[PDB]
Amino acid sequence: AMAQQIPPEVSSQITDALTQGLLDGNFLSLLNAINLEGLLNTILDQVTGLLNILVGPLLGPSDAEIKLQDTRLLQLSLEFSPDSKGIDIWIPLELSVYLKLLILEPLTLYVRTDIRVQLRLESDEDGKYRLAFGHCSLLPRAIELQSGNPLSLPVNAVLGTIENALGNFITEDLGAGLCPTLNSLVSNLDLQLVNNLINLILDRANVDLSV
Repeated sequence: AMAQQIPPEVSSQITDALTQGLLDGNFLSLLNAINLEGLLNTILDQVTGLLNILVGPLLGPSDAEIKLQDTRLLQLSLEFSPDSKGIDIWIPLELSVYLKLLILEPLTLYVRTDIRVQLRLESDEDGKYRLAFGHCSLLPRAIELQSGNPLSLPVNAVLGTIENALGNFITEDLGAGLCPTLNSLVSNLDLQLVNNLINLILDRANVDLSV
């Protein structure tokens, strides 16, 4: 957002309400319930045929499990969509994922993703303007290693793979389990907030557009 930015006042109440929906609802609970098998399975798929299984004498049993550890949510934000006639709602999350290997040291990963859903501008039955939920992509901004020694075999296969997998799981998996919830909260918040975004977009369009 280099052309125009959102007023902290208006953004503060949409983030309030949007986060409130996260709080009041069960946003983090979705994650906790999210099919983590995909990650686990993905990570196992990648880590095998990569390091110790690919170039490693005496292959071991590829047993493992995956767990969510520390799921939390930060303070939301909004931006104007890149001329797409809408606004980007950024829901930032801070999750921590724990993978459990049989005999290998279990590592913990930290992921900080900033969801980006777009509320477009459209006109409803009364010819009035409303917020049109058009886009809901989760954007994995951060994936940091919580535990794991780099002073060993090439990141123990548990780095690039983790980010590969997590960067997928946010967008693919989380944007699957969390998308309906977001399209609920944004569609359940304040009408004033709705209009505040609308009037904003119309303003950033051209004050009101065709006055």
